[PDB]
Amino acid sequence: ATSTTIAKHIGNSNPLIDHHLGADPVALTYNGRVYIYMSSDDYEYNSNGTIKDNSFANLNRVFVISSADMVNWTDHGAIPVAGANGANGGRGIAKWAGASWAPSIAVKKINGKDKFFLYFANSGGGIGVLTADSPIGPWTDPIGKPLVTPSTPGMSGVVWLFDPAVFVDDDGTGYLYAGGGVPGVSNPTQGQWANPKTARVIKLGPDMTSVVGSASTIDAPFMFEDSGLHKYNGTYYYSYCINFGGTHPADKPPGEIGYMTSSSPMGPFTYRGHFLKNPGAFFGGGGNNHHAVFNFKNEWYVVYHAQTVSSALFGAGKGYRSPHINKLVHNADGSIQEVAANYAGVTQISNLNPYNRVEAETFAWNGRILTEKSTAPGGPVNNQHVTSIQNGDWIAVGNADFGAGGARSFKANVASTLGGKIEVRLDSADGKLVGTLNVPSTGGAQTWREIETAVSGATGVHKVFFVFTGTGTGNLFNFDYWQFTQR
Ligand SMILES: O[C@@H]1[C@@H](O)[C@H](O[C@@H]2CO[C@@H](O[C@@H]3CO[C@@H](O)[C@H](O)[C@H]3O)[C@H](O)[C@H]2O)OC[C@H]1O
Ligand SMILES: [Ca+2]
Ligand code: NA
Ligand code: NA
Repeated sequence: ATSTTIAKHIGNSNPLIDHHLGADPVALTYNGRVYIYMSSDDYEYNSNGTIKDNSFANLNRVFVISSADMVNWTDHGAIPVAGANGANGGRGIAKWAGASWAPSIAVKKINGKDKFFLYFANSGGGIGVLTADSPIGPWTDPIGKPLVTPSTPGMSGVVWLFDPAVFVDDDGTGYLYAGGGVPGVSNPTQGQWANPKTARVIKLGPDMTSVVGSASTIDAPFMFEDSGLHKYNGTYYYSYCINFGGTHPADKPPGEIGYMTSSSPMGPFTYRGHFLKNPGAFFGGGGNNHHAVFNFKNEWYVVYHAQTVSSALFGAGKGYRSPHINKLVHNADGSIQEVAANYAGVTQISNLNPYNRVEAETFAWNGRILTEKSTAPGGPVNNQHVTSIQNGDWIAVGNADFGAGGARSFKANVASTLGGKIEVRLDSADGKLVGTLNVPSTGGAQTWREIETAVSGATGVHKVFFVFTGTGTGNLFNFDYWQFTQR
């Protein structure tokens, strides 16, 4: 193992991923997994190949990763949401949309079946929705135009009609929160900074792809963007990013996550405080806050973004954002403690079972690979593979539990022009070697075989490292999934 981690270091849980970016995260919790959906931040370049600042040019997909344990993330690739103009090479789903910013996600049981709803902003003018029968697609545009526009009743007044947050209440009623911006164009007055009156909530129809009635204004003091809604102990918590302009009182600090409570989903809301500092307070930082509060496996968390990967690569964030999660604590009085955002992140919640098929693109740490959509036969929806594998690269999973009996063999599904090796190591990238898998030439990068090799000494709970070696100077092979067999 020679390659180093970019930003998510072995033993740490933030950023969630560092083999690519992901901005504006939101969480769905569903049947033992947490799914994180993100705007498609993607490095932009000058014509001479040098990196430039993020201009949001490429925000036309939604990236999706998921975990059962907070440490190992399955990369589910990208949903080609935007279909207008050039976007997504004709494969875009929402043909009316040139952009798909800042996703929101909901599940609702309809006609005895779980149905999933992905919301997004077509830049600053309109919210769209796609539907699917699984949290990872495939996705359908059931409307063919925006769900919400400035003409939706109650939506006039909104400066930036974006950053949707959709919540399905306990009674099954869906609600959409959206909006932000500050009125007064180039020079808002002090009062316009303090009360933009640009946040909205509107009830959704039963189908989750329509609205009922008109939108209500939520008077979020110093509103900026990044609506969020969670419900704790019967109270609805509307959270949002506080703006950066005007003078601010001590209790509404610029760029921080403010929150309000109500006994009803549409209000009236009352400001209660703030619980997440600007990312640059912790990682410095740079730039805008975006967040979502969620409960997964019976603990409260917040997912948010920071410029921690681009920072480590370039020596500046440059507007490129990565997801992080930390714990969130409600007090006895219903108030929320300041979130202690950091790199350590959340300690692994459960062990990984190495005797099922595990996607190669399910990993906790890597140095340094990419994931992309795979040509491998079979596999889960939107199956990906690990690629850009060179000599000395590796990926690793957290706490695989081999059990006291331990493993007998190791299978890997691979595609290779010239061949190479996968070393299986415990605990560290130079750790106990339990097996070495020889990847043959298979026919090339799109031709697949499952290879088996012997394993010995794999028992108990260990980080497992897959270390890639070979004589080539570029990509050695593509790696789709693996599985151990029990002794
Ligand atoms: O002070 C800085 C802030 O301005 C910054 O917030 C960003 C402001 O621009 C927003 O992008 C607009 C979204 O709406 C579209 O219609 C417009 O075309 C966009 O320009 C963006 O949402 C914010 O993140 O954050 C960093 C602060 O220091
Ligand atoms: Ca795969
Ligand atoms: Na969001
Ligand atoms: Na690599």
